[PDB]
Amino acid sequence: GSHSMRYFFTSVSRPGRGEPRFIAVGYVDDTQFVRFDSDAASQRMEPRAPWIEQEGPEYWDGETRKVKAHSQTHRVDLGTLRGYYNQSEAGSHTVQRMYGCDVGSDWRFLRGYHQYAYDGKDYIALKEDLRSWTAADMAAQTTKHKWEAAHVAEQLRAYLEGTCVEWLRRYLENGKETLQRTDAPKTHMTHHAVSDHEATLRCWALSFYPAEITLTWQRDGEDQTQDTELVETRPAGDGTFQKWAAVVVPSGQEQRYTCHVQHEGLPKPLTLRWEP
Amino acid sequence: IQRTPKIQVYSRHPAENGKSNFLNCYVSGFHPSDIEVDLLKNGERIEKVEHSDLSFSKDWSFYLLYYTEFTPTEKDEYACRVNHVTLSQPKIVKWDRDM
Amino acid sequence: SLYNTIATL
Repeated sequence: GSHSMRYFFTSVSRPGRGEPRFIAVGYVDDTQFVRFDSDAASQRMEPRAPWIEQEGPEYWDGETRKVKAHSQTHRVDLGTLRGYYNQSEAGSHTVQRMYGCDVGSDWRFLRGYHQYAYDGKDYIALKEDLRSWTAADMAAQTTKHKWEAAHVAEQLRAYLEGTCVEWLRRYLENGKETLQRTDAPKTHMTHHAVSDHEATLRCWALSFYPAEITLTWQRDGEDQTQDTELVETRPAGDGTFQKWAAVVVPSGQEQRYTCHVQHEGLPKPLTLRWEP
Repeated sequence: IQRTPKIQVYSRHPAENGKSNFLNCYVSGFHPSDIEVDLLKNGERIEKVEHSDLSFSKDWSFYLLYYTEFTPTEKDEYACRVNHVTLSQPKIVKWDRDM
Repeated sequence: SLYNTIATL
């Protein structure tokens, strides 16, 4: 199937004393593989998956060098933005940045992206074409004009279409036994009596990867959303994911209801029905 | 500019009394990122709790997983306690094994 | 691998 590499960066200013907190995380698909935390002892980019541990010292030295450069960019950006928005030195503010690349089923470049936010709102982002910028306000508009004249999009596009994809393909191969494996959801249904006359059926999907999944309830072969509840997909902590969907039904009518599970790891969607 | 956390408290594996497991508190949808999350056993903070590295969703809101090993029993009550600038008091969500 | 030439604001 298709694959992505993404890096996420967060910097939070700390007015009372010292420098911003900076946290960077790298993912392949839904697997974290690297991290940097300004509060941690190593002051290095660190491995978070076994398949990245084989990279040699040149790699770790380079990633550490780059990630520190990102940290210092975010530190000056916080100051630039405080000035652009006429804010005082007293309050904490946040920058967030995400970038990376998607490949399709055949490993060719599909999409790239680079987005930046201030205080949890859009600031500036590269357009899908990787050629121009979407600026949310007049501060970001001044950023856009500067970055246009300096050819910032062009240099980012070359990374996103080129070296980003190349590294993604390298990681997919090195990590193949997990990164190129789908884990289909392990599914079951529970039943609970809610009153004398009603019951709750809950359809569980467990231990799946990747995270993307769809759970839907049908009654008499038609989709039902009334009297349902669907929890957001949550990490199990072992690299897989979990989700459930529940429906309240008249006691005795459980057989009319079916839970439908769609996932990349299933050749065909599953249908579950209450059978005890 | 402020978004309150969503909270789910759950075990890694289907819980069986007396068998070692992991207790998870998944906090998501919040901004800004500073947040206090504790796991509690019978009202008391568990010391050996770890968490995931801060990341965020498309809407820029943050998410974190907090977790610890634990061994459920019939009588021990577990919970997650969350404080955040959007909450006037810490919010306690109890662990329910069917959820 | 990280991008090598991030531009500041």
